[PDB]
Amino acid sequence: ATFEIVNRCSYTVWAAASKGDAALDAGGRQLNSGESWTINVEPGTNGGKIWARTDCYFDDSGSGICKTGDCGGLLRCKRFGRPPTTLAEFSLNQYGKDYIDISNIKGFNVPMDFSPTTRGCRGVRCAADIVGQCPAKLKAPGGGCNDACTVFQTSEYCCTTGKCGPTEYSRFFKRLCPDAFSYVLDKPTTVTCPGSSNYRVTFCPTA
Repeated sequence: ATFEIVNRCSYTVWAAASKGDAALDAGGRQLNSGESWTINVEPGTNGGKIWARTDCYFDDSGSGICKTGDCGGLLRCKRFGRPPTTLAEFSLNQYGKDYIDISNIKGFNVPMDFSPTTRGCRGVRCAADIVGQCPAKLKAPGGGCNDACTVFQTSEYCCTTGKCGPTEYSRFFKRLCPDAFSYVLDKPTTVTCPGSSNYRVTFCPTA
């Protein structure tokens, strides 16, 4: 599958692509404003994620640090990033279908559109100014808007025992972005696409 990753933001981002135990393609790339990065994602990739990282720096060896989404201090991400991270999530060629979503479960840093570039399913978007409206407790000092599980680390917010429900924090994310997951047990907003679709992830999509 082809994924085009496009930075329309005014700021540089450092894009990242991983399936949790390995990079997808080169794993990461600096994208100045307006730049794009086209990657190949193998068919059958399950549990893949693409995200933006903000305000990073790296040395010539590719080691450094990002204020949002850092992935073990690497330019070329192997592993998932530190919240807050708006997440494009995908599992491909799963019994004939691809499954895509945007999630705010790990917070929000950069507005995002995640759409097919082939036919036959919708895209989804979370492009409201979540950072600017972020409630105080959720603001991340390094920038962005943390999810409540990261901040409070109890099942009320993390949904690890019992049956969590919405909170005033999850409801905030859901109000601003109805089409993205706001907590683990949110009503799903996953889209089923034809197997072997191609996609575009756009940071700061055009309104």
